[PDB]
Amino acid sequence: DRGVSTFSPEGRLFQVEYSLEAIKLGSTAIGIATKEGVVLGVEKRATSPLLESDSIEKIVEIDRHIGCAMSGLTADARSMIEHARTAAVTHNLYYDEDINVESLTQSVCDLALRFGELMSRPFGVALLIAGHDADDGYQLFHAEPSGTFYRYNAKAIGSGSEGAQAELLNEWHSSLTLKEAELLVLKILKQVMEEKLDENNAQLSCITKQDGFKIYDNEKTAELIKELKEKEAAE
Amino acid sequence: TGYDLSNSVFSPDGRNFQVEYAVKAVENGTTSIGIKCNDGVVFAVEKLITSKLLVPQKNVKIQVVDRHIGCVYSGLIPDGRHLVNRGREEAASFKKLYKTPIPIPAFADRLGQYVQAHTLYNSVRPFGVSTIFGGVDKNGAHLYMLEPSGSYWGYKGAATGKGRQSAKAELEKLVDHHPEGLSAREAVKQAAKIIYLAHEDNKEKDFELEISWCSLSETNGLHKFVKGDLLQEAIDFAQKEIN
Amino acid sequence: GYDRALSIFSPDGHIFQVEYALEAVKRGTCAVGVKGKNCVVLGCERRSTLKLQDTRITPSKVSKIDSHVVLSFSGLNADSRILIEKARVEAQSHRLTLEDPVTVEYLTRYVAGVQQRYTQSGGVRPFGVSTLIAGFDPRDDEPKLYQTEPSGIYSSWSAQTIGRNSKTVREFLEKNYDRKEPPATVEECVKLTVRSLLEVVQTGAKNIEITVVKPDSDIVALSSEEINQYVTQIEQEKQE
Amino acid sequence: GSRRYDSRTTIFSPEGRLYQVEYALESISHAGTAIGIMASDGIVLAAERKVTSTLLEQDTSTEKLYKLNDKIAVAVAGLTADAEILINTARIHAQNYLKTYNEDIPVEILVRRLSDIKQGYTQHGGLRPFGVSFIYAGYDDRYGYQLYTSNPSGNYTGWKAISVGANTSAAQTLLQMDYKDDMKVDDAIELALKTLSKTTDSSALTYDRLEFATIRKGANDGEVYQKIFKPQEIKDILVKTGIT
Amino acid sequence: NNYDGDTVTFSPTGRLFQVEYALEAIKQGSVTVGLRSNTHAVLVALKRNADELSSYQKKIIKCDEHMGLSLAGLAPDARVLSNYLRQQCNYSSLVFNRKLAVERAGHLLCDKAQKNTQSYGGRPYGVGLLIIGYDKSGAHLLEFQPSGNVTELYGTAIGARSQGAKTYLERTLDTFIKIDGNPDELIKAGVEAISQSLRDESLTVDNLSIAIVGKDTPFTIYDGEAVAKYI
Amino acid sequence: GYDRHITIFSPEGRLYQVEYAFKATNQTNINSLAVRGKDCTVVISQKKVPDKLLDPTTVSYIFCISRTIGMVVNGPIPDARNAALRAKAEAAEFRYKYGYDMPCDVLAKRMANLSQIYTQRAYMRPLGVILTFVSVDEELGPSIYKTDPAGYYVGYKATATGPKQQEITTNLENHFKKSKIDHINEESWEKVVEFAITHMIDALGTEFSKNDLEVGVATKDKFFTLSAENIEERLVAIAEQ
Amino acid sequence: QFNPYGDNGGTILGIAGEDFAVLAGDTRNITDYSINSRYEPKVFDCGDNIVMSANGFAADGDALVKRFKNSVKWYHFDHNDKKLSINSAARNIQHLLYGKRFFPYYVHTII
Amino acid sequence: MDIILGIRVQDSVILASSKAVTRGISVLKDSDDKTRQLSPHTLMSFAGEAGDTVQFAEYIQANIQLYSIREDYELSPQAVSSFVRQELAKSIRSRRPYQVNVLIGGYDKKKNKPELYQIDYLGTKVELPYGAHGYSGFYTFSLLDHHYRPDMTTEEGLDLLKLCVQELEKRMPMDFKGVIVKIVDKDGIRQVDDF
Amino acid sequence: MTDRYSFSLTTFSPSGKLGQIDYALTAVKQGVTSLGIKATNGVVIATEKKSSSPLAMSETLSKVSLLTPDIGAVYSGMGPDYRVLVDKSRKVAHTSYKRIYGEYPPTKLLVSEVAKIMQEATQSGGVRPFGVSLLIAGHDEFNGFSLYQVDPSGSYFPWKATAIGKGSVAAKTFLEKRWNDELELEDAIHIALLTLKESVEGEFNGDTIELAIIGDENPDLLGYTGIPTDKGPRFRKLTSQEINDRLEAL
Ligand SMILES: [Cl-]
Repeated sequence: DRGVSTFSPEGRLFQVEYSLEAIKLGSTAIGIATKEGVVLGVEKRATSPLLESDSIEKIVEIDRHIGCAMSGLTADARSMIEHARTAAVTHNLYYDEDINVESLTQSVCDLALRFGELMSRPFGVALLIAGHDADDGYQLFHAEPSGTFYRYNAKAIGSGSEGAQAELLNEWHSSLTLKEAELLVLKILKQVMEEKLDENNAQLSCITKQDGFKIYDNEKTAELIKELKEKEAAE
Repeated sequence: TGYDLSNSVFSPDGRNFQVEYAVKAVENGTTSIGIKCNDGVVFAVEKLITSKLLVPQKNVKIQVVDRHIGCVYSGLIPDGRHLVNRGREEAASFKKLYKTPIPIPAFADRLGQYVQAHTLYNSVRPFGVSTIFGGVDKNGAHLYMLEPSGSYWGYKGAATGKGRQSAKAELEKLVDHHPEGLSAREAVKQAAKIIYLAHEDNKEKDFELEISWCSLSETNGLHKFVKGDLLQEAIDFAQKEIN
Repeated sequence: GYDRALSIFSPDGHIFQVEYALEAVKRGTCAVGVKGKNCVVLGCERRSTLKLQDTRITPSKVSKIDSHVVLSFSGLNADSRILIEKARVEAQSHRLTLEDPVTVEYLTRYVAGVQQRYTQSGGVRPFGVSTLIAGFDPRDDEPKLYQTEPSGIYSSWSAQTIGRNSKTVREFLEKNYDRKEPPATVEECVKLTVRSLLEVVQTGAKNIEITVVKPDSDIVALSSEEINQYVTQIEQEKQE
Repeated sequence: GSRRYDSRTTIFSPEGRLYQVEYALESISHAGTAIGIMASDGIVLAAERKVTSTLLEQDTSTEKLYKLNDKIAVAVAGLTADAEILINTARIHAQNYLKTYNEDIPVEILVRRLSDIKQGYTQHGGLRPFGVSFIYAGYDDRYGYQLYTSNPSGNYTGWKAISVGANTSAAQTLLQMDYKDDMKVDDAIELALKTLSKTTDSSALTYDRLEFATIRKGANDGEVYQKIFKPQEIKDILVKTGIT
Repeated sequence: NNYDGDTVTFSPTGRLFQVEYALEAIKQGSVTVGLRSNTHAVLVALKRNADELSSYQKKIIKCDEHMGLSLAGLAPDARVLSNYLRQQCNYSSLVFNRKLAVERAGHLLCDKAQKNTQSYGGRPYGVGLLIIGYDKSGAHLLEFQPSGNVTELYGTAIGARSQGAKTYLERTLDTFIKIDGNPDELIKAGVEAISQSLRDESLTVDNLSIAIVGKDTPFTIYDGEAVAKYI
Repeated sequence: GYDRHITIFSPEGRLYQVEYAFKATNQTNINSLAVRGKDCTVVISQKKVPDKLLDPTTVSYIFCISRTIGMVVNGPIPDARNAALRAKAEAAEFRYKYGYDMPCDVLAKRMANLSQIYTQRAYMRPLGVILTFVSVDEELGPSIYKTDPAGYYVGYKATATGPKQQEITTNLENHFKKSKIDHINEESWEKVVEFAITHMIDALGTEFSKNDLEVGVATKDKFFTLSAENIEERLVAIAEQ
Repeated sequence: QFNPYGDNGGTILGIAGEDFAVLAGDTRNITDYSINSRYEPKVFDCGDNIVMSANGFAADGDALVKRFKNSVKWYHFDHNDKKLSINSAARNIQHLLYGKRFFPYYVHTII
Repeated sequence: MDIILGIRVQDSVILASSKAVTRGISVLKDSDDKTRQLSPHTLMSFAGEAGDTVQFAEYIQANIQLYSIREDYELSPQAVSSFVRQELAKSIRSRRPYQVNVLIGGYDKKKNKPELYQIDYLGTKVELPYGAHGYSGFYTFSLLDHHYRPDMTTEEGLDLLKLCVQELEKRMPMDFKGVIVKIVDKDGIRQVDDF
Repeated sequence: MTDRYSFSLTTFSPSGKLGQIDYALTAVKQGVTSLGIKATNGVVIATEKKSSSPLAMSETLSKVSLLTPDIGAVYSGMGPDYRVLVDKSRKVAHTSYKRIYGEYPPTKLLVSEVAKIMQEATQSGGVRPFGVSLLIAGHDEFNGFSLYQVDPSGSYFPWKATAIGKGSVAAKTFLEKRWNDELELEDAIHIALLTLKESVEGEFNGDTIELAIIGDENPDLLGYTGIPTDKGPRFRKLTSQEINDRLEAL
């Protein structure tokens, strides 16, 4: 075999590159940042109709001001979320304040390369970290198993990512309302998803300064789905 | 086969190919020399000027251990620095326990055992440097050369790097022509000449000369770098001999 | 300490050791979980190439983790004991610190976390086990059924099966289980569970185990005759 | 580094099997056959020694049958050296339990712990598994007489009658044929010897190639006695059933 | 080929392929330039984005009030190494009340990178660094390679197409070295230097990153509208 | 065939790494010889200094382990010095722990045990050296004990090691067949050194100058090496007879 | 027996206004009945518009100030040069002090 | 803490434990239950150092409950008492020992017999017809030596226990705020509410 | 650095063989012949002293070793492996027995401890098995005289008489014809010398043969007097002269 921390001749770490292929097999997750808030949406993708879809938990709270969506080997995310929550709460204990979204993301990304021969392999999951702080406002971050994180105005990860990202390139502008962003996530999710999109196989969420991080009800999302279908038929 | 894929494995000859492969990395490096003299030692090295952008006199390669030992090496420069860092730890613990500064033969074996230890296991790589070093102690002057295998001997003169054969030939002439001995100031001048003569084997890029010395009379038994007037005088002596 | 990274990514983005652990689950005897309106029933296949068995003392396929939660599995039997032991210890530890027994979701989340840890720790192989975890939360009458697998993912199921020929029994459950109307009684739930196993098993003799869990720590295992009555009744309705 | 020479003893095959466990079982299938039969009033342990030499000291010898405590014994099939490591661990475990609870250890508890140790060597540590299969014969006041078996995988099961080692397939068919539930110890003794005699790879079954033991309540009133048979006693029991 | 499985193996010609592959990761990285006079030292870095929706990966990191670096290659490795430099600078201040000499900073990075090239299990760092600073002996510029080799220079550049800027600085050597007591001109020279490494893309406002340290100037970084002056 | 890379058994029950360490023994192309007198133990070894730039005084394969014990090595100098430092440390510790000087045979056993470990443990390679220990033991008298990479060791009446060891061995055998005794029947160590050089000359068929040889001598309460002039004085005595 | 504590005397005083705050302290440093220094400052500017004094045992006082000053430096490094607010400084200093709960800094601290 | 008593009669073990929790010059609680059910037919009462008592009791409870779930079986009172003794015997040579004294009342279902064990913080175990920890024993042992008979009923045992509490309420310096009485027999553990 | 070999070097092959143990037994087969014979009032263990050179002093190399005053050991296979096993065996007799019970271990239990050590070299990380088979002869009060063989696997068997190494197949057959349960110690020594001559090729005398017995207590070899219960070692190494005396009436 070969070392886990081995470089390829092109100057890339084999294991990190291979974990990126695992993330491409994952279910789609989309995030859009606006000046009214950040929206996070995911494809649930139940493997069987007997599986109770509301137990599928791919959008997750880190703190009141920070939320997170995932794609790939979702079991790998549990310890990442556990670290994120502890980092967030610990900072509040040490400094009597909310921790910056970027600082949270950097802390999660410090775990990433702590593998070798520390854990035995990189994480097989990518994270979309969305939040708000007083300094830099509403932010969306894409955290990879390489230990790298980019800030995004909008970002898609998972199987339908490259098609959804191209769509986000056209649709995003700096004046989007929260409602406009919600519909846009639903629209792009419906495009790249295999099965037909409804309130049971897709989930929405947002983070606002006023109300913090909220996962939407299936009733609330269903109305946004109905509002979306009516608007596309209206021209 | 496959005997050369792992360090510390004997080939059917009884050889450790990984060490021999480390020697190839040394042969690829720049030339460095050592000349033993009447009451001390002189070290010199070739510094290839890769670009105009290199700050002259500011990428120092010769290293001091304690206050009386000088070290220079050819090959993988980082590996040489690791060896000197160990040498400094060894010398510090010797002086701590025994008070007196570490004798040169004692210091030579400390490096030797440490380098030899990196040929015992497959979980470490051999050192990619040959190190020329020495100084003055209670028994006078000593010059040593240490190789990747851990092998070292005492030398009248020593050379390693890409121009080692040219430098060795020039060293042998000095030993033959001066049976009684060479003076410290003379050895500095000769060191400059030999580096310039050994530069013929690396003549694409032009170079920068660096010299150091330890002498009982000239430097009071301490390691010092040759700078300014004494350096330029040595450079001029070397320039006159190539033409 | 033995450090080797045994679970690693391959060029196509798969962790083969985790996937090969799923094959061990596929080899294991079939296990099924069905939850009714007021109960959960765990059914388990027992292979009949082993006669001269002593069923009094042979390890049962369904294990009590606490008085209100049970765990069945498919895959390596030896591996399952390690998960069951850890789960039982966590159950008592939870009662000690929180002063309340575990929820079925929590107990599942713990067992699943253990399984995940063995997929990115050096010197260990993943568990060759998938589990069905069923029960009722303290002071709650809503039935709970969860499934875990070697990778570490877990989820809730109205009805689910694991092990060999589980795809056949899953097919059966997918058309015979109505979400709008789950088996209203204990009898209905046991029958649907026995029916589903009879698609795969062989004889309904000493090949099927059935365990019924009801609210407030009410767990009982059915005997041969009790199960045999379901087998006899189902076959007579079939000849039509 | 050392990765080059690692056999990876604790990994899955593409089919989901443990290479080293399977190969250890293959090793055990060449070891001398051992049989356990559980009767209503006792248990029989019978085992065939591996091809004996005439100069072997037979009376002061122990290869197959070992005592764990006064109520529990084991029959061994596989590497003897590996078995003794596990036997000493099992002996200590029994004493730990007795020290803790002031009661003799229940048979299953001892069997589970020994089987858990075997399991560990298949999941972590990078070491080869123990090439041993045990037949456990014992008594406690909960389940009475019990037979168990464990193998290199760390999996254990309970039995009325069972064989390990060589020719288990043929041995099990013969036991399955003549065994019944109301059987007595003296009948079980005969069944055990008859089965070995038919499945043996030797020319004829003799006293010097056998180890034998019984666990009866045939002491005086409500207590259990372990009888590891002496050479002459095996010679007599072999004549009494008419095998020699 | 057969000798690139790990860092602990020499090839038959005496090469360390894992170290060379780490060196390759720097070549794929975005260009960054370093240059100095006798009074100031300047870093200029071209930042890279994932797409038009993403931010531009930050290339410059502050280590102390008098020292900092720019990165090309694996960014997490730069974070580890910069953190180590922050600690070493800090140790020197707390224990000796002494600002860490830029030369010692280079020696410390060399030795930290070296240890990862001689032991089993580890890997070389996959990033190159350009360290600038102002200490008791004036302005300095260092080039760090993950082989362990650290080199003091008047000017240099690393990353993709760094050869263009490196040639330019080699021509401009006599000019920019004497830009003393003038920050904006030294930066202009560095911005013109990095322009020799551009292809199809030009320097925009959220693309350019500049840092400066000097005699009466703490290490400070300029991004966004603060670099519009230099386009 | 990874059984040839580490110290595990081959199908024929051999350890190839141990065997290849034996071949490393002759890499220096030097022959050594040891004999016993009445009062002394003499060891001699060839001294080849090919490079003119070497300081000949630093080129040595004979080591003073303790005041009483000397050791000559056949094999590469790095492994030779490794063995020498360990032997010195072991002999020093023995004296501290047990209150008396470590005997030559006990040190030989100890170094042989260490060598055995490298043949059984995988992470440690064998040292490519053969170690010949000499002394005048206070109990056993003149003593020669020799260690190899297999971890084997034994006492000797006399011994030889190197590429042309067999020629020297038979030469010594034939002398002891003739003399009918276990040692050199000589009073002074000077003449035992002369015997050693004489019989090495006959066996190898070469003449020696003062710089072609290296001599170690063990007497009661001290082991010492000879200078070039001490050897020259010895060479003159042989020539004038 | 060695006593790891001493008393360096002096006194400090803090008052807050509407849009300002003062932190005052005398410059005398003493042991027993002797004066060590007539001018040894113990009120320090720690950056981010925070002034601090740790009065009592001067060695502990200097150590604490030194650690807090360092904490401000790393707060910038780790949180994008964000200004450390006075309330966050206060909470941070609590953890510095309580970290040595069983071998305390022998000082009264005011920021 | 302070007063814990135990009486083994014909068919049951009766434990009586004081209700007071006092700290300084304040009775903080007068309804404290100084007991834990280890298994359906095994009850343990405890007294000693504040904090240590409950921490030890619950730690033992967790272990016995763990054993019960693992083996699907109830340990005998003798087995439980030996486990508890060993834990205390370990504890006494620890850096900080558990300063807890216990009584274990259990009904052995295999023997159909009540059993009472007295164990102190040193790990000193004895099986007794009646037991007490602390200063209580200085009054109750002599009283029970006189009035106790081995063939008494549960009702006779309760009257015998009333006699002990009355004596303690007369001669003890501290107000222990009465006792909670619990009975262990073939049908398990139940509490007497009116005592 | 550090021992990275934390994994087994002996593993099961598909056929079920343990390769390294088999290969260790092959090394034992190449080894010089040694044997043991049990008499009614003693035990004899013997082997050939294969000299590496005539300049070597074969007295300094002991193939037969005292483990306790009543237990001795001989081997076939790799000498260095045997030497370190004797060191460990002597120590374990003290640490795990004499320092606990104030007396020496019985033969079977010391054998059991050596067997354990050899088994661990078959399973532990980064080691090969020992390349030796041992024959251990001894006496203890409650078991009398005994003779055990220990193999590289860690297995041990009690023997009336046996041989191991080079010509073990022929030597075992020879011993089967001669051994009876009434042999006196002197008769067993005689048979041992006869059996060994078949496998020895060159010189056959007291200097090329090594032989020791476990028999009567030797008060003259105790080194002190005054304690009645201490009566001396039952292990005795026969001298070169004592062997030659018996080779005349051969
Ligand atoms: Cl030793």
